[PDB]
Amino acid sequence: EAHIQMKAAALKSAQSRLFGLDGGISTQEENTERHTTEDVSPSMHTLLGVKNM
Amino acid sequence: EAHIQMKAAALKSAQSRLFGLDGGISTQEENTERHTTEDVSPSMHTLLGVKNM
Repeated sequence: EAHIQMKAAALKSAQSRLFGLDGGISTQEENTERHTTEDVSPSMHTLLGVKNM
Repeated sequence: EAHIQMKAAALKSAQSRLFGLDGGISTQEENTERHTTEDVSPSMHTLLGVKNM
């Protein structure tokens, strides 16, 4: 009885977690898009439908 | 995908020309006109209707 009470008092209410933080860090997608000197910006190739006035 | 992006970036917007400068250089007409000692000038034969005063 003493050992059981000691074990119960030591363990308390310790929740058991089956997993931790996943090791897969990359949550985005690889950017396979090309970059060329013809681009108007590092994020865009052309401004196709844009109309100035 | 990597090969397609590489090809697209390398080709860019290269316009394809079906023709180059034409090899036919002579754009004028052959001068079949004669030249004679009777001519008043290398470019003219007579001054027919010219009236002096």
